[PDB]
Amino acid sequence: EEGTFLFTSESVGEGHPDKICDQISDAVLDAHLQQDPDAKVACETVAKTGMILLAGEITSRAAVDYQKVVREAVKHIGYDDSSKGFDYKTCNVLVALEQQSPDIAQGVHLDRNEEDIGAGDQGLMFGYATDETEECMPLTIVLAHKLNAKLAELRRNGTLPWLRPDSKTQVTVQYMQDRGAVLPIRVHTIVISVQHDEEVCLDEMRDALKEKVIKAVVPAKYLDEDTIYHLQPSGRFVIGGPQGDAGLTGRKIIVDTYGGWGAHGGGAFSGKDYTKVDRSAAYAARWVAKSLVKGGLCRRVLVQVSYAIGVSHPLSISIFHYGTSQKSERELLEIVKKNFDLRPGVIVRDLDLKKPIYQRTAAYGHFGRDSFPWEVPKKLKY
Amino acid sequence: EGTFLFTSESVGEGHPDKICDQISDAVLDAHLQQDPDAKVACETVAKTGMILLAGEITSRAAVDYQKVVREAVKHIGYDDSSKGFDYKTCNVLVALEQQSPQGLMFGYATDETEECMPLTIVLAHKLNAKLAELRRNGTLPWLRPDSKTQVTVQYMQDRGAVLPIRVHTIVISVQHDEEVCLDEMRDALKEKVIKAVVPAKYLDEDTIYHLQPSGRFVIGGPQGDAGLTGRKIIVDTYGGWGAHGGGAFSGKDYTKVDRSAAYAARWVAKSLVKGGLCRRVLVQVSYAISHPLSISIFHYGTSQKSERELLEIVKKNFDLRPGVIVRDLDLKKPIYQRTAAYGHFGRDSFPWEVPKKLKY
Amino acid sequence: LLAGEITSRAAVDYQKVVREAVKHIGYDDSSKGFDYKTCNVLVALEQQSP
Amino acid sequence: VLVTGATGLLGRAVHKEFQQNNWHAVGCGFRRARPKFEQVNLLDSNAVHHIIHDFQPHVIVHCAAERRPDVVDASGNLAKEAAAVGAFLIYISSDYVFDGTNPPYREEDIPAPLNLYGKTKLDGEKAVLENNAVLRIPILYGEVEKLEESAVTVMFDKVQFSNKSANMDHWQQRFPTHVKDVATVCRQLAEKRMLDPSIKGTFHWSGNEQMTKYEMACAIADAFNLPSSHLRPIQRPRNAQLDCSKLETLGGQRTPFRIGIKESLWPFLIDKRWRQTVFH
Ligand SMILES: C[S@@+](CC[C@H](N)C(=O)[O-])C[C@H]1O[C@@H](n2cnc3c(N)ncnc32)[C@H](O)[C@@H]1O
Ligand SMILES: [Mg+2]
Repeated sequence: EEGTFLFTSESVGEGHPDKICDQISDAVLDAHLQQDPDAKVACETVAKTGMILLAGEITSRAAVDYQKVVREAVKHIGYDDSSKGFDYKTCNVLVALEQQSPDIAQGVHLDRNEEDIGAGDQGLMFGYATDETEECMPLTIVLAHKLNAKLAELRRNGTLPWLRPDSKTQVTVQYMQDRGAVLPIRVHTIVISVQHDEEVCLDEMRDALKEKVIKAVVPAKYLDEDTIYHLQPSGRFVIGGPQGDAGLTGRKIIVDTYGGWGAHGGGAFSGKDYTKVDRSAAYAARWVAKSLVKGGLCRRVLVQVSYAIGVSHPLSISIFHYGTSQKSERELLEIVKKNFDLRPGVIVRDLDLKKPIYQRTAAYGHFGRDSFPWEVPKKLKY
Repeated sequence: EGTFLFTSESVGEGHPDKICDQISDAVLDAHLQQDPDAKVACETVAKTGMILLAGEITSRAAVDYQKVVREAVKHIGYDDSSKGFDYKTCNVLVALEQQSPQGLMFGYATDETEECMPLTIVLAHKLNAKLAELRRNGTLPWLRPDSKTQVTVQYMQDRGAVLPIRVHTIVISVQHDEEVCLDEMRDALKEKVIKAVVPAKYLDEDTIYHLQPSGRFVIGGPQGDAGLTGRKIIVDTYGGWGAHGGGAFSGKDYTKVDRSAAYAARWVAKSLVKGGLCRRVLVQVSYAISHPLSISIFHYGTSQKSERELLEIVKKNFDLRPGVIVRDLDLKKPIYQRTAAYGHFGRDSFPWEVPKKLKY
Repeated sequence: LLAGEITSRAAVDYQKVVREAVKHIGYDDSSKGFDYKTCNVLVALEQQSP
Repeated sequence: VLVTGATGLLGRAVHKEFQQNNWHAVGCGFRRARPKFEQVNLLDSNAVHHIIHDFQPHVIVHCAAERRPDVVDASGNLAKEAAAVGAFLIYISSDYVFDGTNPPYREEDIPAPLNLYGKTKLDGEKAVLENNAVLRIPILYGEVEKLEESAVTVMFDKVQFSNKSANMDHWQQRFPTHVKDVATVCRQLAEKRMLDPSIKGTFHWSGNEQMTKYEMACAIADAFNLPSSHLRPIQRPRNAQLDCSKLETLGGQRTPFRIGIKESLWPFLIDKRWRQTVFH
């Protein structure tokens, strides 16, 4: 056939244990930032039957009640009863937090000007952008997130009071290549599984999912009669979240970014402050990618940067425009060098990365969302 | 020129996340060796003096978790408190839930190395391996188990393929004792590690070296940084090249398609390149709720044959039904622990790394 | 949490023992402060078998 | 604001041009119309009927789609129901109606073509005109998704590959016209006719640049700073230039070829095409 290909991206709800951890981790980051903007935070989180474990390293002038913060986040997610498989009131919270290593502190940020502070680690990071949507994100991942977002919104609204927080959405789309750009044709398949109470019949849920969830989120243009709908496949899902499962911070890095598109350098966002370039440089790289697409230099773009620990400047910068620009890939690179300064000391100011609103990023993706600073394209001078 | 740079990283066996991956797969092994059909989702978490095992297990095996954990940590090299960690004295906590009795996946291959892997990650991997080797040698006795490497290669675009030209930048951070000085360490990493791993042709006087760039790496391992299973998925795979759907390998059994189909997808990708059918390729596999529903092959214009032609070639040489995959790759056998460090791809020892001769 | 040194031949399901004991005692819901169904069960028993 | 052949080079140009400048535009086409355009087959009578009788269109534009030979249709259906609602049809047509001998052929000149594509355009004009515009146009180029969408753009490969030489036709004089220039012309014949009737009868548009296949090839090469030395000059009209009088007499748009073809063909540069993969 034509240059057609399928592509799938998935998202999860706040109730998924990997994302519970991501959220908690960022809740502790927000708690610390509120009192100490320069709090060094690398907080991993572990969820299991009846348990939240905090582990990692934090150096902060802030004083934080980990119990309150952990338990309050589990409340905001909606696990408040044994019937749901988890209860913030009565779960086990364990804390294994130590100081950030001096050897890192000296080598990264001690006795140094803000602009000169070294990357908090070595690493590689990618930014991606695509004109297939207004948000400059893959349709597959945008729909995936929004679906979960609709579910929890409707859960909290009381319009669907039989919903529980754990949910997983998959979204497959039939794509056409277009001179390096990609074009979504139709939603091939939507899979939705979501946790629910014992009372509801299967057919009411599948009816609610389709009419009250999917049609509110997915444009009719993309849906048609051959669009496959697996709603609540294999029934069950009465219990969910941590109960009989195990989850961690940093195990949804693909869901958190580009749903399989672009590239990824391995690094996880949640629980980390700006000196950890896994997050700060990755947000920066997205800011670059989007700026180039919104600025009309290309239709699709992937950006790579890498860093060494204790070193301010990027070790490497790489631009691939997928042959969707009249300008050469080296021309774009040159434009990027004179409009952007990607040292973590400068990015923190440009993107304002000491604000305690990281918990907002811990679900429904870190990119393509309104009011995130990295989502606001910089005007380029060339 | 029309050249460009690309970076990939690797980590050593003593890196906390990779510790967690190795234990997770040592656990898996210990179960399979007793029970071929053991189901396993084993998460490992590591932090100062603690190994926590967590997850779901359905097996007929009774495993001495304490011997498994301590043996792995011994092997890795954490045998004294002066190194931040000791298998003899550490705390092993178990929260596993034993009982007794859909998805994209990507393969990638490139002819730019003999191992059919991007040169970037290949060199990064090998750099960490020379460190472990020289540590165990006692050639560099001041070495310790935790380390990280990073290689930036300067490439040329060549008709869809990528042509390595030189090594632009190398980073090595490795945990060390308190005796050795900085200059000696740096002199050793360049001369004994880098020059023994990187082919001479790729090293020139303009090659930048960030060696012990932190200045001090005495505190390390779980003490330096919390470790978790499944947090090095790009190091496990293609180092920013190709693509990735999102699933961790370590701690899962073969019935998890995230692992077994990912190994198959590589096997196919590496077969096509080594069959001379393409200079470089990315293989996609949509499995559906049976055979994989959709398969795309991106040969990057590096194949004289069409994508449909390469597909057919794939169909008559490969059974990609999970059941058949485990037979073909012998996935019931308990040696996953050797995968959990130095990347799952690019090493001849693995069934998925032995190219199937293609008849078409 | 279970801690201590055991030397024995038995293969005990510490899941069932801990959960069934807590059930018998009568802790079966979050409203009561504790629930055998949902509680964390941590095992750091150091066991051998001669 | 209904556009047919909206998936074609021309139709995508039309729909774009209306929608950006104060119209609620809705295009259609047979092959692969969704997601951007409500799908409709022309030869399906009830399908055509539904959308017109359901949309309430101010104006309609029937675009004759696809090119390349360079070697069927009942469009009357459209005019019946185009005029049924308060709106007028603009049947796009080709200079392949005149013989190509007495240029510039007038609006009111008499047509005399030959074989496939010749008179077969007139039958559509008969069917449109009887039962109540006919806007003729020359060979078209524009921003194509595939080189074969225009008889101008197909040549680009031959222009790039010096390693093997090719021969270009210097026989036939033509006026390569940017579909985008036609897109505006079409917006202008609608923006006014609703106010100033009774604008109908056969009409003529064309760009002002006279070229042959060979000259177009060399125009393209010199636009991209490429070698053209490998190009070789060597039942169709010799020169059927379209006397663009009526609509020019009123008061159109013209994009210089060397800029418009450069804007259109840069994504098919060898080097760019190599880079156009889904993954890096
Ligand atoms: C930079 S560290 C720590 C991450 C985070 N910044 C924190 O404070 O926990 C992440 C990895 O880098 C390596 N590392 C740890 N301490 C280091 C040091 N002092 N110098 C260089 N590299 C180090 C270890 O392999 C570790 O797993
Ligand atoms: Mg996670």
